[PDB]
Amino acid sequence: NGQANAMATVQQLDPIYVDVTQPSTALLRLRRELASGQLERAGDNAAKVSLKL
Amino acid sequence: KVNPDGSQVRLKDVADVGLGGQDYSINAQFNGSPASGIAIKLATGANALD
Repeated sequence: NGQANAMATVQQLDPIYVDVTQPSTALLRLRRELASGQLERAGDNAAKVSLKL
Repeated sequence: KVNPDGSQVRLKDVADVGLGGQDYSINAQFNGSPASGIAIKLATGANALD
């Protein structure tokens, strides 16, 4: 009862999460550009674009 | 340095790469304007004007 190692595994493939990484320097640079530098905001059309395998 | 989740650090957020001089010890100018030069010595037993 309650052993660590599993005996089998089930998973769902529809949909699929994908988690990417981003350095914090680009995030703070985008924050300092988004409000005082080159002012820009796309909107809900900037929800998501595609990925590459 | 990378990690298996995909996170990475490269040679641009820890250093600034640039094309520069191999040595900064010697530099010269000519009448105030900055200019490099090459100084020729003569081999032993060689003639000068030729």
